[PDB]
Formats: sequence, structure tokens, C-alpha cells
Amino acid sequence: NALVGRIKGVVKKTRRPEVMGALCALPQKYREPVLVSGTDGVGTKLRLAMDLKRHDTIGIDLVAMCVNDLVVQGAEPLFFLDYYATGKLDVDTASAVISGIAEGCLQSGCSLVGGETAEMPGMYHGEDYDVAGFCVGVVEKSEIIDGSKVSDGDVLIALGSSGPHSNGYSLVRKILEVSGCDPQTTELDGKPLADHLLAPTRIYVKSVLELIEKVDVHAIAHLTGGGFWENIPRVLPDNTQAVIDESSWQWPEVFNWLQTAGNVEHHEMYRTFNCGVGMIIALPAPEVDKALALLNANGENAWKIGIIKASDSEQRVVIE
Amino acid sequence: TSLSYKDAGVDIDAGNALVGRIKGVVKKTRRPEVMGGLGGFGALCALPQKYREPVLVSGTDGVGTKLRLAMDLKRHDTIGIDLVAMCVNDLVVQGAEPLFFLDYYATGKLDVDTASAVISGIAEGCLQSGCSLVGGETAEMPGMYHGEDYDVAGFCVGVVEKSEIIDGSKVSDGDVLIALGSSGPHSNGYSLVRKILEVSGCDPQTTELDGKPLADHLLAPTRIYVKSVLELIEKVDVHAIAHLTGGGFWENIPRVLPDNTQAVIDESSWQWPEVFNWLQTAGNVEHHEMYRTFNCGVGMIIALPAPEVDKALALLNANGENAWKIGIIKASDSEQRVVIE
Repeated sequence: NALVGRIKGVVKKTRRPEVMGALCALPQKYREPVLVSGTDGVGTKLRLAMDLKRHDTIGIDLVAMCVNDLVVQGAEPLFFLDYYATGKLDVDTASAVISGIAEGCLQSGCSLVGGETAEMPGMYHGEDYDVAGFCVGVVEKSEIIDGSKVSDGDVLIALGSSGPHSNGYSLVRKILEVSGCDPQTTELDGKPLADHLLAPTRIYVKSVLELIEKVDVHAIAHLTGGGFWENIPRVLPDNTQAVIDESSWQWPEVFNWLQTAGNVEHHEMYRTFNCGVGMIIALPAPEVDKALALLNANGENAWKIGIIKASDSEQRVVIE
Repeated sequence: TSLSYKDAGVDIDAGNALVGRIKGVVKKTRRPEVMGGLGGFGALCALPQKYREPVLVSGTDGVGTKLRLAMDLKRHDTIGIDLVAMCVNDLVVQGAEPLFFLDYYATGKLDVDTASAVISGIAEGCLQSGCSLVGGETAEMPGMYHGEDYDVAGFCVGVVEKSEIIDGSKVSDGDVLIALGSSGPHSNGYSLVRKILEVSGCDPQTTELDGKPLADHLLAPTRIYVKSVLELIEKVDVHAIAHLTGGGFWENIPRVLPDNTQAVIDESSWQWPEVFNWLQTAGNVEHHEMYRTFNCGVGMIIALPAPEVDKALALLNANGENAWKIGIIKASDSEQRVVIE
């Protein structure tokens, strides 16, 4: 009860006109609407936020991972739900998480329409909590980005990340342990290391939806678990190879610190971390100049990162 | 020494291994509206052609207290049915047809065997509900979950025609209440169940109730009423539907009745299933608390006009439901909203 009064405003303020067991009509502009759905958790980044006593942006991470996966196929995020599971309910901690979820929903354009807080005393020790996220998007059936248009000669455009986002934090915590440094004390390019590590995942919803309306996008890859090696081939047709130009961008410094402090090898960095790339967009070469101009002028860090070539190689991604 | 995700890591491939094993069981739930996605970034499902103004009905849930007892007795083939049943039975309350379902599975180290049995129960619940299991997430957080503990959360999406949303405004003085029998406690009242089991020193596996061990009665999967309720709305003017969950008769029945209306329950119209008689005796529970904690054999209550009762009962009983007239609706002259006589 002490929580529902502190979070009834976030459900009210994120409300879309379509919102009426939560009720939400479909946006009127869709003639043949197709529902796109997904669920997620924040991951090991929860443990780092707990160790740091910083829960103010965990809810942004939760929404971002959901909504970024929806917009990959061209879907407009419609509504969001979360399942807050904990041992003993720390009202201040849950309020900070829900505030972050509300911020993520507002940036995504979707409404926080439902949720639940469950208390499992014997399963969570301390003040631990686990939050599941759930989001539903709508895409026009004819406008689904199914990746079937990815062809030889397409150019790859990368969108910069705000940091590690919400993947690879199991390795982050191991690197911090073996280095023994204090993340709040260790300064890194003028900011504490903890700020680099806890930075909320960037939400690409509005910029991608603006892009699809103006240029012809063939596919989009959200770089999450498994980094480049696992996520890029998910959008590649058979007999195609993605060639990444490693010189086209510099890693944000947090990834250099992680590599050095953990002695992490080249392939492992591109598997565990996004290394500064949140998303990769495949599109035909004549569309690149328009795409880069739109993205960089509308709040993104976009650059030409590579190309797609026809190839029967079993190594679907090359980072040279 | 070069640090890798194998020094700790969540083991994404174990989650990928789980999806590889249960891929066939999940495929069997696929509706015609389901479309293959790009690379699993999101699940694609079209809207059913039936709906001219579709309104999406969504909800999340967990089994919570029943999960504790299910793993304390080390039987987890039906808790996935409970997770789906709680979602989909709530959707049909407003008239929504369940469309698709997603689950969030979290544990310390992924036991692929235990997870596959839970997912198979979720898929089974989706088959009974007519919805598809179209996605999920498996999270490996070794430091947060100790022992063999796991947590599972469900998310469901249903569709309802906008002009047909059931909000209880059609409830009238004189509406007859039909009840749908439950399969047991379903998924509510289980902190009291665990307390009664403790204070009585009862091992529910070696305690026989009517020939079956008490654990079978306590852990019976929640009955799914989707297909019976959707047919009822199709063939009968349904005014309201009460889903008896947490809070029992006293809390859930008024939640669907409009203001200045009262439900009068005829207690002689049914006998409590024996699992509730056992819990009442072993816990010395007041009957008023029984109606507060447990559904006492009544999973759902439908309000509808008196002329349509015979057709409704014939339809429901033809689907295998345990249906009977449980009470009536009358104007509450600033009185209590639920009365059990």
C-alpha cells in the first residue's frame, strides 16, 4: 500500500490515449497490425547496482532491453509490465526501480499499464530483488523488418552505446574483484568508474522509428548477450558475411579499462561486451548518407561500421 | 591468466540449450495468427480477424506461495499450468480471448531438466487456453538464488472487442449467480496451507485423503476456464465474472459488482471439497476465514439473467465444468456486498 500510492502517478503519467487486466486499444494508423512482444531481466547488473547502492536507473535498463528488441522489427512500443519479486519489500528500493521504469517508458512512448510485487521470504536473502519486464509493440504487417532484404553490398551503420548497457556484468564483477579498486574512487576520463559501469542502457526507440520512416532499412541488430558474434548473424541471410571495420570507431574508455584490468582477449571482448555499439543497421549503400545525417542530427552517435558481402564462410562475422 | 565469461558468467548457452530442447513442445502451442520473427528479437502475432475494434488485455502473475510448497514436495510438472491458469482466467473476466503468453524463468544455476518440466507445464496450460507460448527469458543469477530455488513469472495478452468489454455495468437486481467448481485451492491461500501443515506436523505425502495423498489435493493444477467462459459469452448474455483468487468470496465478488448491488450466496448449493474440510480441521480455521483465504470449491462465479440459467448450465456442464446455481444478485441498500447463507 505504501508503494502503490508512490507509484500510481507513474502509471498515470505514462498513459497513452489508447489506454482504457489493463486495457489498451491499438493505434488507429495501423490497418493490419501485428503484435510484437518480448520479456527480459536486467541481469547481473542488478548485483552491481546493489553493491553500489544505486538503483535509480535499473528500471531504465529493464525497459530499454525490452523496447530495443521490439523496434528491431519496426514495432512501436505500446505498453509495458513488470514483475517485482523480492524477499522483504524495501519500499524505497522498489520506488526507485519503478521510477526508472517510468523514465524508460516515457522515452519509449509506451505506457506502464500493469505490474505486480511478490514477496518470497525464503528464496531471496537480504534485500535482493529480481524484476521481470514485458513489453508489447505494434508494427504494420507490410512494414515488418524480416531481414529478407539484406543483400550483398549493404552497408552497416552502428549506433553508439551509453556503456556496457546490461550484458557482461558477470565479467565486470570478476574484473573488479581481481583488480581490487574502488569503482566510486577510481576516476576514469573525469568520471568515477562506477558511473561508466552503471550508466543506463540507451533507448533507441524514437531514433529508429524516425529512421525507418525516412530510409529503407533491411535489418537491425541489438547487441546484447553474446555481443557481435552472437547477435549480428541473427539478422543475416544465408551465404552472407558481415565485415566490421574495427578502425571506424574507438571504444569508450570503460571497455579499455575492463580489457586491461581483466587481461581480456580480443574475441572475448566482442562476445561479452558491446564495446561501444548498441545497435547495427543494415541498409543499401545509396541510403547511408541520408541515414547518417538523420541519426547524428537527432541525438545519436552513428557511423559506418562495416559492410555485408556474399560469402559461404561459416564465420558469419569478421572484425578486422 | 585471461579473464573470460567462463570464470563466472550467466552461461547464455545453457539458456540457448533449453530453447533447443523444448522447441518442439513450444511449437505445438502455435496459433494460426503467430508469424515467424526475424531472429527471435520479438514474437510476432497478428490480431484475430474476428475483432473490428480489438482492445488488448494484459496481465502478469506468479504462483508465489504455491511454488514454495511445490518444490518442498519436489513436484513441478503442474506449477506451469498454475502460472498460465492464473493469467488466462483473469483475462476472460473482462471477456478477453487469450492470444499469447510469455514466461520469465530465473534461478541460480540452470537445471535444464527442472526448467523443461516447468516450460512443458506452461505450454500445456497454453494448449488448454487456446493461446500460444511465443517467447520467454531464462536468467541465471547464481548469487541471488540459493540452493535449487527458481522463480517464474508469466505474462499474457488477450483480445476483446471494444463494445464487448465486461465491466459489470450490466449487472441487475435479479441476476442469477452460476458457479464453476474448482480443482482445489488453485493458487491462493498457500501461506495458510503451509502454516496448517506445520502446526499439525503433517507430511502431505504420507497423509491419505480419500485414497490419495494430501499433496495431490493441495498441488492439483488450477482449472482453466477459458474455453467454457468464452463459449458462455458467445451464447449467453454474461453480466459479470468473478475470479475467486486472493481474498476469497469477500474480496473478489464485489470487485465485479456495481455499486448498490449485493451477492447472496446459497451455501447449501454445494459442499466443500474434502481438501478444504481437511485444512479447516487441521488448522482450526473459522469458516469466515475459510471463505476469506480459500475458494472453498468455487473457482469462478458468473452473473447472468435468470431466464438464461438452464442453457448456461447445460453449456458449461457439457464442457466438463462443475456448474450450479450458487446465488442471486439484489440491490444492496448500503449493506454488505457479499452474504453467505
